[PDB]
Amino acid sequence: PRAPRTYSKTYSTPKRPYESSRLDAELKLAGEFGLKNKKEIYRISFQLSKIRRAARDLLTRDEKDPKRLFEGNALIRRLVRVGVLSEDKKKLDYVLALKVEDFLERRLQTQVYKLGLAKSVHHARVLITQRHIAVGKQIVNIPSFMVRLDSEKHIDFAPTSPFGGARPGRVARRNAARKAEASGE
Amino acid sequence: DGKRAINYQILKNKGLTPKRNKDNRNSRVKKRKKYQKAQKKLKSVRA
Amino acid sequence: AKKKLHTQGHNAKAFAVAAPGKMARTMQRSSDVNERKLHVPMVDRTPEDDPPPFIVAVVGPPGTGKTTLIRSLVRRMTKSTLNDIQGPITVVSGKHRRLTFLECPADDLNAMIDIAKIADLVLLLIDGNFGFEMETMEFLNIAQHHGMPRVLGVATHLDLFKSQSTLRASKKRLKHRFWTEVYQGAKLFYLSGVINGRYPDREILNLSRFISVMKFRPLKWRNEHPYMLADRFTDLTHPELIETQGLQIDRKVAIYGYLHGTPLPSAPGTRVHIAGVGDFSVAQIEKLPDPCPTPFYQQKLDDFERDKDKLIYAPMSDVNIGKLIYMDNISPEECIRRWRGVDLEKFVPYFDTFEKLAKKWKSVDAIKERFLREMNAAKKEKLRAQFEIEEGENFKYDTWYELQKAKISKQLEINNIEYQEMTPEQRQRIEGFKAGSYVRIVFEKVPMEFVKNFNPKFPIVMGGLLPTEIKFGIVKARLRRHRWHKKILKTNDPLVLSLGWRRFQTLPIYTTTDSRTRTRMLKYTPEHTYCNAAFYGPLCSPNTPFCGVQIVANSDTGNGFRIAATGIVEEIDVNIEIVKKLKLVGFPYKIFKNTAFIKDMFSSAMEVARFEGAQIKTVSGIRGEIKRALSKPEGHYRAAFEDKILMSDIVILRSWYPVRVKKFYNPVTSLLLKEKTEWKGLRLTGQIRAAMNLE
RNA sequence: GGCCUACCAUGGUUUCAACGGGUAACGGGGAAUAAGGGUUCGAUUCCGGAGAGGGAGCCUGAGAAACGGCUACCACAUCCAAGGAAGGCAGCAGGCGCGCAAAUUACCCAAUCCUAAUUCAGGGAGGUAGUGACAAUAAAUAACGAUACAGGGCCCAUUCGGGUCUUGUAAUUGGAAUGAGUACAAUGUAAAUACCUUAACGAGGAACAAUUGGAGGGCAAGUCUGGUGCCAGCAGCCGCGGUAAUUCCAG
RNA sequence: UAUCUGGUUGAUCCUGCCAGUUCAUAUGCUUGUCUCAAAGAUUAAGCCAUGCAUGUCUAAGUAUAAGCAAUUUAUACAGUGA
Repeated sequence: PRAPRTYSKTYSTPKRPYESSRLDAELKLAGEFGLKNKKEIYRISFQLSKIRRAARDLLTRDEKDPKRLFEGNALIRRLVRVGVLSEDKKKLDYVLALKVEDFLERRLQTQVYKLGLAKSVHHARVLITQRHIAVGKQIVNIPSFMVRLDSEKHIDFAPTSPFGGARPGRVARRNAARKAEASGE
Repeated sequence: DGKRAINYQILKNKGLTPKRNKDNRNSRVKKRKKYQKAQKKLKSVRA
Repeated sequence: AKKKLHTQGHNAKAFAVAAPGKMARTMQRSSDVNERKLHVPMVDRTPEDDPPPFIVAVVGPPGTGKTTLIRSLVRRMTKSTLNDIQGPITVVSGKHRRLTFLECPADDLNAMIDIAKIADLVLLLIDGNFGFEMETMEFLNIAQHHGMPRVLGVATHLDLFKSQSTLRASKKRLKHRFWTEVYQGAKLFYLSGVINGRYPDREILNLSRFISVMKFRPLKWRNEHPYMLADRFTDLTHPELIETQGLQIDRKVAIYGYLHGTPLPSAPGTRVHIAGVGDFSVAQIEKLPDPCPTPFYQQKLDDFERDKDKLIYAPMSDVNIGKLIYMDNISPEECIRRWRGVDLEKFVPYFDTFEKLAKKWKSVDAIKERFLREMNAAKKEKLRAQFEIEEGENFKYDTWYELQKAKISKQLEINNIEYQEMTPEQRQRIEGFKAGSYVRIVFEKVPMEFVKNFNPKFPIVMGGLLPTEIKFGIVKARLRRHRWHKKILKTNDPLVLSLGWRRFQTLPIYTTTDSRTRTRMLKYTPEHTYCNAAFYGPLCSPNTPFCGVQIVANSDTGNGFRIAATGIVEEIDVNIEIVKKLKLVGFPYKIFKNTAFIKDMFSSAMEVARFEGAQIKTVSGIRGEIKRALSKPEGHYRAAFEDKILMSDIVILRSWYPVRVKKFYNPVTSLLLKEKTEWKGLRLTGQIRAAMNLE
C-alpha cells in the first residue's frame, strides 16, 4: 500500500543480432565518442526512435491543429535547447530527419573534448568521472550530461581538483612528501 | 599470529581462467584502443 | 476436429478450460516443483520405537572456543550449568529427542577424519573476525566424500567488529562463502558476545529450536555398517594379572555405548574396528537400561509398574521344535523322536518302497485338495475361485518413485509384525541389539598403550565390519589430486587414507589405461582429473568413497591444505597385472636403402633371437621389423624398415615390463600413541632426500 | 417483495440458446503486445464483493449472522494429578507440508494517519533497517607523455635515408588522476545504518587480481582403429623420470 | 508460424519442400559503488510450537488505595494517582 514507484527502461536492442554492417557502424561511433557500450548507442537510438514517432504522428494532423502546434513547438524548442536541431531547420520535418550523431555530439563527454582542455575523447571520460570539470560551481561526473547550448560557455574545470587551482592532489603531494623527507630533515 | 589465513586463490575462487588482456578491465579504454586502432585502418583503405 | 473429438464416449469439446494462459503457465511451474520433490529411494533401518541419540559434533578453530558454546546450550535445555566438558555427553532436549554433544579436538586430523564418519549433525563455528581457517575447510572436504551430514554453521566473534556497516558486509561474505561449501539458502547463526561466559538466551533459543527440527537424512554408509560411540571406557583385568605380568598384558576391556545404524549381531565373535586402534572382535554382549529415558517413554514404564532430577548423562565427566533343534546334546534321530513320540550327499530324499507306495497311492483322494438355483450359485462361486487362481498375479501409484518406495515401506512393517510376535526372547537374538540399545560389549586383547595413554577427550567408535571388509587385497580405486592441495601426488609414495572405518597409510600406484587395452602406470597424478589407481590395504565394497591425505602429524602441517586425494573404488581383486613401459633404444651403424644394421640394443646374438619379428619403430616415425642376429659382432642385427633410415636417427622398440604393488600396510594407531598428535609414519620421497642430503 | 402463511388461479423462461454441465472463474480500474482490426492475461498496491478449518446457530450493539466473540455438531488437536480444562495465523514474523533446502522469531511511533474519556495513551496499521542479479536507473575495471627500433605519409631521390605532422605494435621507462575500501568529524536519523560532504589512509600486473558463453590451430621416445611401405582416421588431463618435482606452446 | 538468408542444376527462373532465424518459470555460473525497492504459487481457503497484532481519560461521571505527595486557605471533597 504505497503508490508504485514508476520506472521504464531507456534502451532498445537490435532485432538482427549479427549484422556486420550495423556492427562496424556501431563500433566507429563508440570509438568516436568514447562510449563503452553498444547500449550507449542502443539508448540513443531508442530516444530518437520515440522522438521520430511523436513527429510522424504530429505530421499526420492538419497544419496548425492545436495539439500539433502546441506539442510540435514544444518538442522543437526542447531539441534546439540542447543543440541537436539547427536554427534553420526548426520545423519538425527535419526533426523527422535527425541522426544519432547529432545526439552523441552534445554529450558532456564530447563537449569537453571540443574545448580541448581534456585533449582526448577518453581523457574526456576519465576527467568527468573524476570530479574535475563543472558547469556552474556544480560539479558534473556523468559523461552523458548532454550540454544545453547555454551552458556550453560554462564547461570548465571545477574550483576543486588540480587543473582548476585548489590543491595538487594526494598522489602528487605524496611525492612532495618524499622530496622534503629524503633531501631535507 | 597463530591463526591460519585465507589464500587469495580460495578467496576470490577463480580457477582455470585463460589469460586475458589488461584492456578488458576498463571498457572506456577498449573503446579508445579500438578507435585508435580502427583509425589506422582507415588510412589504409582510403587516403 | 469435428469427428476426432466425438470418437470418445464423453463429448470431448464440452470439457475445456476458461483460461488457456493460466492453466498452461501454472501447469509447467507445478510440474517443476514436483520433479524437484522426487529423489532416488533409500532404506532407513532405524527403529520407530527406540531411536538413538542423533550425534551432534561441534567443530572448528580452537581459539574461538566451542567448550563455552556447548555449555551455553546444555544449560538452556536442562537448566543445569556444567563445567570442564570432556568426552561425549548425552542430554534429553524434548519429549522424544535427546542429542549427544561431542567436542572434537581442533588440533588432530586423526580425530577430525574419525568424527565425520559418525557425526549425524555437525555444528561448525567460524571466527567472524578471522573468517574460515584451514581446519574448518579441511573438515568440510572430508565430510562431503564420506557422506554429507546435516551442517548448521555458527559465527562466533561477531561482537568484536568496530563498525556495523563493515560487520554487515563481513556477515554477507561468510554467508555467501558458506553457501558454496554447503547448500545455498542455509544461514549460519551469529552470536554477539560471551560476556557472562554464555551467549544471549534469545540467540541460543533460536539456535536450540533450529537444531530440534533438523530431521537428518539417512547416509548410505551408516545403513550398512553397525556402529556406536563409546560412552565410558572400562578395563576389566585383575591387578594380580597386572602385578605378575608387569604392565605387558593386553587388557580385557569393557566398553559402553549406544548402537546405531544396523543391528550389530549378538552372537559373540563378530569382528569390529576401533577407529585408531585396530581390528578387534566382540567377546560378550549385554544390554542395560539407558540412563536418559524420554518423559513419554518413562510414562509407559510407570504405567506397567503400576529420574526428573537427572536430565543429562555424562559418565566420563565427574558428577517347541526350535529349542529342541538348537541344542547340541540331542541327536537328530532323537530330535524327531522328541517331536513325534541321514546324509545330505544323495539328492533324492528317502522314500518308502514302491510296494508300500503303490498300495498307498491307489486313490489320489488325499492329494486332491491341491489341484485345480443353489447348485448353480455354488458352481458360479467355484468358477470365480478358479478364475482368481488362474489369473491372480496378472490381475493383482501415479508416480514411479512413490510406488518403488512402497517396496520399502511394505518391507518395513513386515519386519515389525514379525519382530512383535518374537519380542521378549526370540526378537533380541533376531534383533541382535538394534540401534539405540545402550549395550555393554566387552573386548579382549586391547593393548597396554590404550589404557595408559588414554584421555576421554578424544572419541572412539566401532565399525561393525562386513565379511567383505575383513580381508586384504589390492584394490582398484580411482582418484585425483584434491585441487586445493598444491603439489601433485606421486606414484609409490605413501598416503594416509581413510577407507571405510579404517585410517591407514599405504603405497598407491597411479595407473592409466592406454585407451582400455591395459593398465599402464604413470609416474605422477593427472593434476586436474581422476586417474585410475591401485593400492594395497584392507578390502571394502565397491562404490565406496575415500578421502586420502598427506602428512597428518600436526607437528608438520604448515599452511598448505592437508587433504590431497579423493575418490571412489571401482573393483577389488587379489592380483592386478600392472605394466610399466620400457623401450629398448638402439643406433644404426650401417644403413642401406630400406635396411639397417642397428648396434648396441641387444647384448648377445642369442638375445636377438628371442626378439626377432618385433615391430621396431624409430623417432622419425617409420616402422620395421628386426629379422636376423648379425653374427660376427656379438650384438648387432639386420632390420628391414619401410624407408631409408638415417645415421642421425634413434630406433626405439616398445615393450612392457610388469611391476608390483608394494604391500606395506600401517593403520594409524593414533590414540595408542602417547602424544596423540604428531603421529609420524612413512616419509615422502622428497623429505627423505633432504634428511639424507641426496640430490 | 412469494420474504413467509392462508385462500384462489395457472401461470413464468426458452434456437434472439432457456435449463443443465464445465471453469487450472472473485468482478472492475487495468497488464503484456505496437500498421490497423485484433489476440491473450488480471490471485496481486485502488474501488466493489466474499471468507476466516468445515457447516449452523446467536449474544452484545447504531452496525456482526463477527470467529485475534460465544454455543453445538463434524474434522483436527493440546494440556492433566484421568476428575477435567482449553485452542482456530486467508494479521505480523516464524515452523511443518518429501529424504536434497533459500525474506528477520530485529528497531520505532519520528512521518502517514486511525482510535479512545483523548494535544499526552495505544497502534507488527504504518514507518525503519536486515534478507538470493523479480523487474527498473545511474555506470569503474584505467587515462597521458618519453624512448628503442618498424611503418605508412610527404618534399627530394643523382641513390644512402630517416625527421616532423602522427598510425600504432613495443618484455627497460616516466611522473600524474581517482574511488572500491578503511576512517577523525560534521551531516543524516526517533536512535542507529547507508547515502551526500570530507581530515588521515587507500594502484603497478607479484594487484586493491571481469566475467559469462563462443570460433580456431598446435604439441609427445603417448594410446587406439583402419590401410596396397613413410599414410589415412579417431583422438590425446594419461609420456620415462619426477609432485619440493617441473618454469615449463610466458599462463 | 509470419519474416529473412541457405539448399536440389552445367546453368536461368517460378511453384516446392527442408535447414536455421520474445518474457515467462526453473537452473547454472558471476555479483564493487549510487539511487530506487518487491517480495504468491504441490487443482494444499492444507496444518500450525512461541511472541506480538485493541484498547482507551479531559479543568470538566465515580477516589477514604490502610497508594505517592506535602504545603497551603481548605474538618465533606479539592494535588497526583494503581
